[PDB]
Amino acid sequence: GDDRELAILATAENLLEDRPLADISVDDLAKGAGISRPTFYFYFPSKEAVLLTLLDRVVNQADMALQTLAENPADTDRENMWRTGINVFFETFGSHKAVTRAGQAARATSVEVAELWSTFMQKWIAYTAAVIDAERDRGAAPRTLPAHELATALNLMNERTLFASFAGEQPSVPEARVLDTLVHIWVTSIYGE
Amino acid sequence: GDDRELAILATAENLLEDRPLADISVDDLAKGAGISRPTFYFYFPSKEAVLLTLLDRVVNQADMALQTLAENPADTDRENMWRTGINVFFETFGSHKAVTRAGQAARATSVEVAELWSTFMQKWIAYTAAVIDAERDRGAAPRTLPAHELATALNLMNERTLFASFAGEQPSVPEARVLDTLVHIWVTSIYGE
Ligand SMILES: CC1CCN(C(=O)NC2CCCCC2)CC1
Ligand SMILES: CC1CCN(C(=O)NC2CCCCC2)CC1
Repeated sequence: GDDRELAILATAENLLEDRPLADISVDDLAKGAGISRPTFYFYFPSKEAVLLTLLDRVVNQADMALQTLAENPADTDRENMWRTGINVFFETFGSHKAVTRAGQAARATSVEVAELWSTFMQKWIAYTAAVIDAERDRGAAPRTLPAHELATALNLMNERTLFASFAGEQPSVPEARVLDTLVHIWVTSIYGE
Repeated sequence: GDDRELAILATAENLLEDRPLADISVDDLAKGAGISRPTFYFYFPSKEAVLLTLLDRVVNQADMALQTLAENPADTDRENMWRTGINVFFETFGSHKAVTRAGQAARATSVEVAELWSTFMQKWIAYTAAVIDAERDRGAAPRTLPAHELATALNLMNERTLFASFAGEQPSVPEARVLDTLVHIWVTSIYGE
């Protein structure tokens, strides 16, 4: 049923680990999923549409994990507060590196993928800015830059730096160092004057 | 002569302001440059090769401007030191937004463009790290993160945030606010404990 759907998705995520979407075929996806090519087309219009769904699931998984954290304060200092939050993104995207990688590239060619990234980025930035503002209101953070602008740059840093690290780009921060690196820059830029 | 070359380059940069490289033709470039299509192919193997050269020129212009700054210290505090430096990139790339935009997209499809970006990014990060280290050695900056790792994240932030701003992506820092935004995060993360 939608078991077939789940299978198409699992096959695509598995195949994306080995090669880019350009070198994966609908025949490849159908085969791996144990269905014919016409049956594939019943569930998805295109292999592009498969990636879109995989990216949607990863993005929503991150978002739901962040919502959980936001509802349950971990009983910490400001550094571990931000760390735990950044770590949601580090772990979620880091657990799905092939979807992350293919979904990042697809931004250039797919308006739907571009808009999905854009929608969630705006949400995560707004949440970052709300937290910074609450930190300023409680007297914990100084009123320096506009919170939303600061939040924008810090989120864009995270996007670029996490994904470079996961892809092993040259240059990149080693994956085992990237959390500490980002948390330092967040805590210093948010609390520093 | 290489006047024709310069003309091909000017035409391409002009046309990239209006549409992506995919919708610009060799006939478009030849026409604008006042030459035939075979004459074009004498000077460049492909329209992809034209972009590569345009990107090479912009990247080297930034690099040369940074070398000039590095040879002549501006007589300032630490904040204006970093600002003047970031401003080299803000002004150089900001003066060539269409090449910036097309060259960023071309990373995904062109190994030569990927390697060009990568070579200069490594140079600029190494220079950033050298400056941070000299700041630490003089007792002006605390020994926090590994300088090279800090330098990596800050450069990757700048890349992503400048180029989002220039493209007017949603989300992005307004172009008129991006310099102040980046300088704050650099100065706080470099000098802060
Ligand atoms: C796809 C991006 C989205 C933003 N990212 C990220 O680490 N920011 C978090 C930090 C903790 C509070 C919410 C936002 C990087 C990955
Ligand atoms: C293409 C990138 C390269 C790096 N960028 C940049 O602003 N960094 C500068 C800051 C001043 C010292 C040298 C490095 C962003 C644009």
